[PDB]
Amino acid sequence: FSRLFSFGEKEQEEMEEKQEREEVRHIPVKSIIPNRFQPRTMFDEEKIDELALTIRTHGIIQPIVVRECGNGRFEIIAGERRWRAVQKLGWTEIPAIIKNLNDKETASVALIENLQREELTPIEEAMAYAKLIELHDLTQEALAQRLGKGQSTIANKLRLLKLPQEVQEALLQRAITERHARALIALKDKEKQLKLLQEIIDKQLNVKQTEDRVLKLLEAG
Repeated sequence: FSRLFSFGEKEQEEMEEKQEREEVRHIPVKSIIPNRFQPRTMFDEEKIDELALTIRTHGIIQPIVVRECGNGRFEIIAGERRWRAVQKLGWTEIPAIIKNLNDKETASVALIENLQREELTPIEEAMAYAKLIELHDLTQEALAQRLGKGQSTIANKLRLLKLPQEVQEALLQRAITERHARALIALKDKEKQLKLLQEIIDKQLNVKQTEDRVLKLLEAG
């Protein structure tokens, strides 16, 4: 499990400061494919360009991590930004380290990398945490520790899955903030959550106003 959290540039740099650099291969750029288990990533082109400028001066401080796939192709485990950066530089080859990961591990890394890079919307974060917990028979604490997060960051997200559909839909549609949905969790009752949801959208209530209305509803006998 733990090694699936360790393939990104920062963590590879940290391990390499304690030991011999892994063997590097120079793989074809044309033969690289992004992780087939994560959706198409829409990067900030601005940040890919910053990264390309850094590499064109200072080299590629870490090789990407790939597994072998298909006929002589390489699937990214870590390094999609670097791969994108060296295309801007016109490279035909990129330094890489090859790891044998099975599909379940490659799928796990897809979720983990998406969590670490702070990509995901709240419900996406929730679904990713839920799946890593189910796949690996994990504690919320055990997962939070491995992600370098507080147990509450996980729980706040996992609880959004226990909310009713209408509230989840409102959060996904950005009709309410997460902190709105969070406060509605305290009501622990679908009917009250739905009535107060309609109020939030109709009167365009903020977080303070919603939290107050949740306390006043829970203060009732």
